[PDB]
Amino acid sequence: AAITFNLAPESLVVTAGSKVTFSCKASQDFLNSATKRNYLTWYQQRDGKPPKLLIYWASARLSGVPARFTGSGGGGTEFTLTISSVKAADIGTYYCRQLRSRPLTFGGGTKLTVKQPKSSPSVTLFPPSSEELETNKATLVCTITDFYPGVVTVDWKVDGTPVTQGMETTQPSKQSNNKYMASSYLTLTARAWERHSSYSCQVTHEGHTVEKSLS
Amino acid sequence: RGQQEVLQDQPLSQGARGEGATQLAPQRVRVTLRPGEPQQLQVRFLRAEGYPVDLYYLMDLSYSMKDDLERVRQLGHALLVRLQEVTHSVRIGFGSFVDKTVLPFVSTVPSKLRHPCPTRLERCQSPFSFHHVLSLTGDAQAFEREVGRQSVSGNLDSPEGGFDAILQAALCQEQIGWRNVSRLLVFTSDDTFHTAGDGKLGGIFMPSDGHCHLDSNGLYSRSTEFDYPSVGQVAQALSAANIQPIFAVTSAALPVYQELSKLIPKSAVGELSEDSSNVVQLIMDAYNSLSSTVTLEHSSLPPGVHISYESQCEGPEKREGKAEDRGQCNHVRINQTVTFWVSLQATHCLPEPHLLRLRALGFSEELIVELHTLC
Amino acid sequence: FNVDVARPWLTPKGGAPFVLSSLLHQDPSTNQTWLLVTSPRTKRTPGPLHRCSLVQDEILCHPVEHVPIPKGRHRGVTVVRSHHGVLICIQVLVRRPHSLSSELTGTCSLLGPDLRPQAQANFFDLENLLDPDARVDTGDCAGTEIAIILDGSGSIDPPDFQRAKDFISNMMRNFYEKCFECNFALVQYGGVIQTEFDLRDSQDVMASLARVQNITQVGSVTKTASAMQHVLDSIFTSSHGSRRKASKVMVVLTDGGIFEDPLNLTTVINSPKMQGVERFAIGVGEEFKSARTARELNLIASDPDETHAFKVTNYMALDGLLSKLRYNIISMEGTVGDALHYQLAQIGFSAQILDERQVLLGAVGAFDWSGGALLYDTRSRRGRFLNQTAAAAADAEAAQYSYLGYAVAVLHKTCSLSYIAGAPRYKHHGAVFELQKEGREASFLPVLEGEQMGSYFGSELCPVDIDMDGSTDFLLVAAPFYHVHGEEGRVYVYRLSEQDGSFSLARILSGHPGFTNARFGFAMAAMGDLSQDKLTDVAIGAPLEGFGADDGASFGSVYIYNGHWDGLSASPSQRIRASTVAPGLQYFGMSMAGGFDISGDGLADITVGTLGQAVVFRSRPVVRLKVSMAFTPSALPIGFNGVVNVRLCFEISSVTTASESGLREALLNFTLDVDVGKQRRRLQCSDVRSCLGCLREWSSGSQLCEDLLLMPTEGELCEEDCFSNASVKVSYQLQTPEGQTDHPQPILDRYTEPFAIFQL
Amino acid sequence: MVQLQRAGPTIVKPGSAVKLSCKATGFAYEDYYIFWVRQREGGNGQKWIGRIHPGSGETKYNDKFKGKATLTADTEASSAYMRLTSLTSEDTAVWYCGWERSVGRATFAYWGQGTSVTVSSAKTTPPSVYPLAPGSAAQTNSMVTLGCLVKGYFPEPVTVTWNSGSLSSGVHTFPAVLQSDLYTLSSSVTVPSSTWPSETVTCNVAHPASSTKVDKKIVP
Ligand SMILES: *[C@@H]1O[C@H](CO)[C@@H](O[C@@H]2O[C@H](CO)[C@@H](O[C@@H]3O[C@H](CO[C@H]4O[C@H](CO)[C@@H](O)[C@H](O)[C@@H]4O)[C@@H](O)[C@H](O[C@H]4O[C@H](CO)[C@@H](O)[C@H](O)[C@@H]4O)[C@@H]3O)[C@H](O)[C@H]2NC(C)=O)[C@H](O)[C@H]1NC(C)=O
Ligand SMILES: *[C@@H]1O[C@H](CO)[C@@H](O[C@@H]2O[C@H](CO)[C@@H](O[C@@H]3O[C@H](CO)[C@@H](O)[C@H](O)[C@@H]3O)[C@H](O)[C@H]2NC(C)=O)[C@H](O)[C@H]1NC(C)=O
Ligand SMILES: *[C@@H]1O[C@H](CO)[C@@H](O[C@@H]2O[C@H](CO)[C@@H](O)[C@H](O)[C@H]2NC(C)=O)[C@H](O)[C@H]1NC(C)=O
Ligand SMILES: *[C@@H]1O[C@H](CO)[C@@H](O[C@@H]2O[C@H](CO)[C@@H](O)[C@H](O)[C@H]2NC(C)=O)[C@H](O)[C@H]1NC(C)=O
Ligand SMILES: *[C@@H]1O[C@H](CO)[C@@H](O)[C@H](O)[C@H]1NC(C)=O
Ligand SMILES: *[C@@H]1O[C@H](CO)[C@@H](O)[C@H](O)[C@H]1NC(C)=O
Ligand SMILES: *[C@@H]1O[C@H](CO)[C@@H](O)[C@H](O)[C@H]1NC(C)=O
Ligand SMILES: [Ca+2]
Ligand SMILES: [Ca+2]
Ligand SMILES: [Ca+2]
Ligand SMILES: [Ca+2]
Ligand SMILES: [Ca+2]
Ligand SMILES: [Ca+2]
Repeated sequence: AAITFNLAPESLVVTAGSKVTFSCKASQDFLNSATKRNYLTWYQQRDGKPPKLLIYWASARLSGVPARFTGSGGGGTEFTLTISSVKAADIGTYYCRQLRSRPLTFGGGTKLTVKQPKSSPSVTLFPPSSEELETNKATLVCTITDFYPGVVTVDWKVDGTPVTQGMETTQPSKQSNNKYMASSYLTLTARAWERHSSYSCQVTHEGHTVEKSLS
Repeated sequence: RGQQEVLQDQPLSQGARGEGATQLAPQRVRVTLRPGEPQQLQVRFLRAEGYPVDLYYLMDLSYSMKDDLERVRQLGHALLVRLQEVTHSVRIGFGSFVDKTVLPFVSTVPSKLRHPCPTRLERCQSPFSFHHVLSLTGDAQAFEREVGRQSVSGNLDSPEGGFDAILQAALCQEQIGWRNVSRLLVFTSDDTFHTAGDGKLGGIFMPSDGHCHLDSNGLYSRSTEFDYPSVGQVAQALSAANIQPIFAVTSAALPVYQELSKLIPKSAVGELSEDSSNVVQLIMDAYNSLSSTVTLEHSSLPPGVHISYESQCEGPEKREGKAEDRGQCNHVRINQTVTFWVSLQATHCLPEPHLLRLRALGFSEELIVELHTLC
Repeated sequence: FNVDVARPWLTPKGGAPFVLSSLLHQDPSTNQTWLLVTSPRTKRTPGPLHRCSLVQDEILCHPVEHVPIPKGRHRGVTVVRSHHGVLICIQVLVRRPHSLSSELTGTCSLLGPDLRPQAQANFFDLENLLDPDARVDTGDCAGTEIAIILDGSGSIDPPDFQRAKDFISNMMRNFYEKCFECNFALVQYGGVIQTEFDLRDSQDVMASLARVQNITQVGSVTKTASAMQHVLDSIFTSSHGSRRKASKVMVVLTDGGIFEDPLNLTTVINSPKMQGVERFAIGVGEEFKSARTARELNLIASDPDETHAFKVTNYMALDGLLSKLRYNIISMEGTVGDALHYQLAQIGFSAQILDERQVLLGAVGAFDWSGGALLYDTRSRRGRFLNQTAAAAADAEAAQYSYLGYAVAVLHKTCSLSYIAGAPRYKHHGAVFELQKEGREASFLPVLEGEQMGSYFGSELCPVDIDMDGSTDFLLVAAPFYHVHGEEGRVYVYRLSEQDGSFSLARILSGHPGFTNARFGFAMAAMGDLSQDKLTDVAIGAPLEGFGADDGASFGSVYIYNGHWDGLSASPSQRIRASTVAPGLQYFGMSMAGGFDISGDGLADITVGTLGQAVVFRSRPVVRLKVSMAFTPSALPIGFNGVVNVRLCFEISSVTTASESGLREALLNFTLDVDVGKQRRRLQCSDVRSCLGCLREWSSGSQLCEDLLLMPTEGELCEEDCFSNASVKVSYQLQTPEGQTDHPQPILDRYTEPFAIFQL
Repeated sequence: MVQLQRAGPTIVKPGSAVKLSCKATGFAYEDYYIFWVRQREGGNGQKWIGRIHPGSGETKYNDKFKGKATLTADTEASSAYMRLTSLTSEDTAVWYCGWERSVGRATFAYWGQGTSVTVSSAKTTPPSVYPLAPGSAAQTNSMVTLGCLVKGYFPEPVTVTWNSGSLSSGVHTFPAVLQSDLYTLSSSVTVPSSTWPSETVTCNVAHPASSTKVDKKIVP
C-alpha cells in the first residue's frame, strides 16, 4: 500500500503580480502526533533542471527561497502552496511530497503558465517532398504555430474521409513570446499516397474550424 | 466513619452424613473504609469430626525401592482401614515416577531402555517420568490389584524426577479424581530430587508450563521436551490446588525434604524405613499433626491495603494485638472452635470495588470480602 | 532510557534459525560487526552457528563453516567470544562398541577474530590430554541371538526329555547371568517343526523360561535339516524380532541322525542365508560312535570342529557342557559397574577464552557430577583438571551433585587473574568457587553461598568493569529461581576489594513488583557503554515476566542498569517489555550482548535473544544542553518600571553528535517561570504565548538563541519584599516524532536536571 | 558546499543491466542517507525508488522496484551506485540521487545533475531530410511558411538551423517523437514572401551520433 495524492489543478493560468494558490490532498493524515508537524514537502522544477527544495515541513521555508512563497496548508490532509505575486522566474512545475510513511510518493505536479490574449493558429499544409517518393515513402505534415491557449485538436481527412490511424502529433510547447505551436504527421506508403486525389487537415480551437487541403 | 455488614453467616456445622459441612463463618462480608480508620472483622473456624480425605500415593520406583514395592503391594487395605478410623469417606489412589528418559539422567542404550535393572532375570519396567495408575477410589482391592501389577525400574543418577509427578498431579484434576475435600499427597522416595536448571545437562531448554500433559494412558509422554519444575513453581501449584504434601523419605534424604517442607506452607516430613514398612503410621501421624494446625491467609491485597491477625484459641483468651501477617492456631482439638480477628485498614481510595479471599489453608471453605472505600 | 524500542530488527519468525542464544562480535582488524546466533539441529539447518547482518531493514543469516556439526538430538550448544576469537562447543554422544555405557563430552572449535578455524579439540578419552603439573598462569607478580533346535524324536524317553528341558533352562539362566544382550529362540523339530518361542518372546526372561518347561514331545522321525531351514526362514528375520547387525548362533541338540527328511542337508547348510551363522552340534547317545552319524555331526557344526562339535555319553552329561559352550559362544562383556569419572564430564558445558591459546571449560559431570573445570592449551593440546580437593572419602561423597562448572568467569585484578566457577546445587542452594593457588596445588574453594534452597545461586556470572580501566569492580551472581510467590528471581551485586580481592555484598536486585513468575537474573551481560558516559552499563533479563496472561502475545523483559562511579544504579533506567517490541515473542530476555556498532551510527548497540528469535536495538544519542541567559539592564534600578530584555541561548555541550545534525526531527520545547516562589510575582512575561510551551526547531548548528521581554506586574508592588533577587526557571523538554524514524533521535541525559535557574 | 555528480546518459539494448553512479562531496559520506527517485516523461511525474545508508550498507526498496534496483555504496570513493537489472523499453527515464536534509525531514535536499537512460534496440542511424514545398495556394499571401522533415534518426539529438544559423526568428523546432523504434522530428520557419524564393532558404541538420551534417535548400 501507499499514500495517494491529488494535486490539482493540473496547471494554473496566472499573470505577473497576481496571487496564486496550488492544492494537493493526502489519503492519510500527515500530522505526526508527537512533534505535531505535518510531513509534507514542496518542490520546484524549471524545465531542463533538477528539482529544488522549497518548503520541507508544511509551512517552513528553506534558506534561499524568496519570502513570497508560503506553505500554509494545515489540517493534515489538505495543503496549499501560495505565491503572493507571481513572477517570471517562478514559472515552473511544483510537486508536493509525502514524508511520514513508506513508500514515499509525489503528487504528480502542477505547471504555471503566463496568460496571453487569445491567438488563432496559423495553419499551413505541405505535401510530401518530391525526394520522399523516390524512396517509396510518403508523409503529410501540417504545421500549427502561434496559438493560445495551448489546447487544440486536429482531425485528418483524405478525400473527405477521416483517418484515425497512422498519425503522430508533435508535442505542443510554450514559447518565450507566450504562445504555443504544434504539428501532426500522416505516415503513408508511396502506393497508398497515390490511391487518393486530395487531402485535408482540420483544426479545432475556440472559434470556427480552420482547414487546408492539397490535390 | 467506617461500616461493615454481613451477607452470609451460615452457622457452623459438622455436617450430616449427607450434607451440611461448614467450618468457616462468616463467608461474605462487606467493608467500607475511610483511610486511617481501622475496622476489625471477626472470623471463626470449627474443626469438623469426620471430614472426608482423598489420598494419592506417589512412589519412587527406582531400583533401590524394589523391597519397598513388595510391602506397598499389600498395604492398601490396612491404609484404608486406618484412615476410616478418623474419617467416614476416604479414598486412595496411586502413581509412580523415576526420571526423564534422556542422558545423563537415564541410560539410553536400547537394551537398558528395555531393561534398566542390573540383571535380566528380574521383572523390570522401562523408565518413565510419571505414570498415573489408579484414580482415587474407595476400594482397597483395586489398589492392591493395580499396585501389584507394577514393577521396579532404574535410572543413572541419584536425584529423581519426582517434581514432575507432583506438578502433574496438582495440575491434572479431572484425571486423578480429586474432590473438594481434604487432599493429601504422600510423596515417598529414597533420594533427592531434580529442580529446574538441571535439564540443561540433557539438552532441555523449554521451562515447564502449567498444563496437564498426561496422555490417554496416564503417562507424561512429553516429559523430555520440558524442564523440571522449580521449587517455587511446585509450591505455588500445590497452594493453588490446595493439596497438602507428606514427604515420607528415608533418613539420608531427610534434611533436604525438611528444607523443602519449610518453603511449602502446609506439609509434613517423616522418616520412611528402608523397607517402607511404616508408611501407614507415617501418614497417620502427619495427617493428625497437619489437621490440628488451622492457618488463615489472605489473597493478594489491593494497593495500599493492610491486614493483620490476632489468633484466639479459646474464648477467654487475651487481646495480644500482635500484627502477624497470617493467623494460626496449633493443637486444635476435634469438635472445637477458634477465632481470628482480621484487622483491615487502607491508605488510598480505590478506583473500583475490590475482593479478597481469606481461606483456611488445607480446606475448601473461603471468605469473600467486598472491600470499598470512601472520602 | 537510551535504547530505541520503536525501531527493532527481528529475525524472521519460523525462519531458518531457531535462536537459542544471540551474541555480538567484531573483527578488530576490519571493524566488521556480525550477530552470531545459535540453533538446535533441524532438518532445515544442521546448525549450530550462524552469522547475521542487517540486509534490507532485516536480519539475514548465513551459517559459519568449519564448526562441529551435531547429529540427532540437541545435547547442548555453547558459544563465547573475546577479541581473541570465538569458541564453539557441542555436546556429543559416543557409544563405545564394547560395553553398555555411553560417553557424553564436548567437541570444540576455536575460530579467529575473522571466523577462520584455528584449532579443534575432542575431549573423549581425557586422561590422555591431562597434565597434573601444567602451570596455571595468572599474571603472577546389535547383540547376540541364539536359536536352539531341540530334537523331539521318540527315541528320547520322557525322563531324558525332562533332562533336556532342564539343560536348555540352565543354559538360558547361565547365559543371561553373564551376557545382558543375549536373546533366545527355541524350535522343536521332528515329524513336524514348531516354534516354541521366537526372539521377541525372549525379552521376558521369566515367561520364556516357563515356556521351556511347558514343551510337549512331538516324538516322531528326525527332520533336522527342516528344523535348520525353519530357523533360517522364520527365526532370523526382521518380522520376528531379529536384528540385522546382531550375531546369530545355533545350538542343535539331537540324539540321532537324519532319516526320511524330505530336504537335503548339504543344500541347507550351503544355503545363502546360512553364511554368518555359528552352528554348534551337541550329540547325545551311543549312536554317534558310528562313522556316518559322526560325519553328519561334523557336517552340521562349524570348524574348528573340536570347539563346535560335541558328544556326551548320556543326557545326564549335558549339565557339564555348559562351561565349554558358554566360553565358545558368548564373548566377555567386560566391566560395566565401574565409577563414572570423566565419562560423562560434559566438557564445554561452559567456556571462557583466556587468551589466544588457553581456554577454560566447565566439567559439571566430572566425578559423580561433582564438577570442575579444564584449563586447556589449544596449541600444545594438553590440559589440567581443577576441582575441589577430595580429602577423605567422607568429604568426596558430600561434594557429589554440586554441578561445579555450570558457569565460569574470570576476574581481572590490578596485577593478576582469578578464575571463578558456579555450583548451583551446592548444599542445595548454590555457591561460587574460586581457584586458590599454593605452589603445585591449585583447587577451587567456596567464597560465596546462596540462602534459599533451589534458587540456583551461581548459575550466572557477570564481572563488571565500571570505568574500563582493566580491573573488575563488581560481580553479579544470579539466583533466577528465587521464590517468594512463585519463581521471581534475585541478583546479588558483590563489590570487589581493591586491596585483598575479597567480596562484600552491596545490593540485592529484584524485578518489577507485580509479577510472581519473572525468572529475573536468568541472563545478564555487560553491554559496554550505551549511555555514552564511558562507564559500563549492565543488562538483566526476566524471560517469564507476563507469561500466560491474557492472549499471551508476548512476555519477557530486559532491565538496563547504568553504571556510576559508586557502582551500579539502584533502580533500572529502562524496562523493555516483549509486548511493546513486536507480536509473538516468547521468553524475551534469556540471552543478551552489546557494545558493538551495527547500525552505522558509530554508537554501541544491543541484541536480545528470544527463545526462537533475535532482536537488535539501536541506541540513541544522549544530548546534554547548556542554558545561558543575559539581562538588559543587568539589574533593575530601584523604581524601574520599563521593560527588561532577555537573551536565552541553549547549546549542545555533548560531543555525541555532529553539530550539523542538531536535534534532527526533535523540537525543543521550553517554558519560563518568572519570579518563582513568590505569592505575587513582581515581573511577568510580555506575551504569555512567548513563554509557555515555546516550540522551536534547532538551527542545525551547535547553538540556538531567543529574545524575550518581561514587564512589571500590574498594580502597586507589595512592600514586604521589593529588592530580593528574581528567580527565572527555564524548564526544557524534547518532543520526538512518533513512529519508526530513520535516525535514532536524541534523548536528554537522564542524569542531568532538564532545567536551569538564573537570577536578576 | 554539497554537490552530486553522475556518470551521464547511457544507451543500452533491451535485457541488459546498467550501474549508475552518484559521487558525493562536501560532507561526511557515512553519516547521511542517499535516496534515488525516477522521473519519467508523459506526465508520469516521479516515483521513489529506495535508500542506502553508506555508514552501514543498509538498504530499503519500494515494492515496485524490489527486484529491479540494487543500491550499493563505496565509502572510500564516496560514490553510490544503482544497478538496474533486465532493463526494458519502459525503464527509459531520468534518475536522481539525493541527500536528506540534516535537520528536520526533507528526503531530497540536494540533487545530482541528472542521468538519462534509454533502452532501445535500434542501431545508430543518420537522419533523412525532406524539404516541405509550400502549396500553390500559399504563394499568394504576404507571409510564406517553409520547413523540413528530419525523419529516421537515432540516437538523439539533432540540431536544426536555417541559413547556417543566420536566421534566428520564426523557427519552431518541435519535440521529437518515436515511430516504431526510430525517432522523427520536424521544424517550421516563416519568412516574408518577398524574400522567398527570391532569396536562398536552407537548413543545416547535424547528427553528432553519426558525425553527419546535411544541407537541404528549399525549392517551390
Ligand atoms: C577432584 O579431581 C581429582 C582428580 O583430579 C579426583 O581424584 C580422583 O578420585 C578418584 C576417586 O573419586 C580416584 O579413583 C582411583 O580409582 C582407582 C580404581 O579404584 C577402583 O577400585 C576401588 C576398590 O578397590 C573402588 O573403590 C573404585 O571405585 C574403583 O572401582 C584406583 O587406582 C585409585 O586408588 C589408587 O590410586 C590413588 C591415587 O594414586 C591412591 O591414593 C590409592 O591409594 C590407590 O593407589 C583411585 O581410587 C582417582 O585416582 C583420583 N585421582 C587423583 C589424581 O587423585 C577427586 O576425587 C576430585 N574431587 C572430587 C570431590 O570429586
Ligand atoms: C511543551 O512542554 C510543556 C511543559 O509544560 C507542555 O505543557 C504540559 O503538557 C502536559 C501534557 O499534556 C500537561 O499535563 C496534563 O495537564 C493537565 C492539567 O494537569 C491534566 O490533563 C493532566 O493530568 C496532565 O498533567 C501539562 O499540564 C502542561 N503544562 C505544564 C506546565 O506542564 C506542552 O504540552 C508541551 N508542548 C506540546 C506541543 O506538547
Ligand atoms: C470443587 O469446587 C470448585 C470451586 O467451586 C468447582 O469448580 C467449578 O467448576 C465448574 C466446571 O464446569 C465450573 O463451571 C464452576 O463455575 C466452578 N465453580 C463452582 C462454584 O461450581 C468444582 O466443580 C468442584 N468440584 C466438584 C467435584 O464438585
Ligand atoms: C577500527 O575502529 C577503531 C575505533 O574507531 C579505529 O581506531 C581509530 O583510528 C583512527 C585513525 O583511523 C584514530 O584517529 C582514532 O583515535 C582511533 N580510535 C581509537 C579509539 O583508538 C580503527 O582505525 C579502525 N580500523 C580500521 C581498519 O578502520
Ligand atoms: C461436638 O459436640 C456436640 C455437642 O452436642 C456433639 O453432639 C457432637 O457429637 C460432638 N462431637 C463429639 C466427638 O462429641
Ligand atoms: C502349559 O501351560 C498351560 C497354560 O498355563 C497349562 O494349561 C498346561 O497344562 C501346561 N502344560 C504342561 C505340560 O505343563
Ligand atoms: C544331499 O545332496 C548331496 C549332493 O548331491 C549328496 O551328496 C548327499 O548325499 C545328499 N544328502 C541327502 C541326505 O540326501
Ligand atoms: Ca535410590
Ligand atoms: Ca529400599
Ligand atoms: Ca535419576
Ligand atoms: Ca575498574
Ligand atoms: Ca554508560
Ligand atoms: Ca549503533
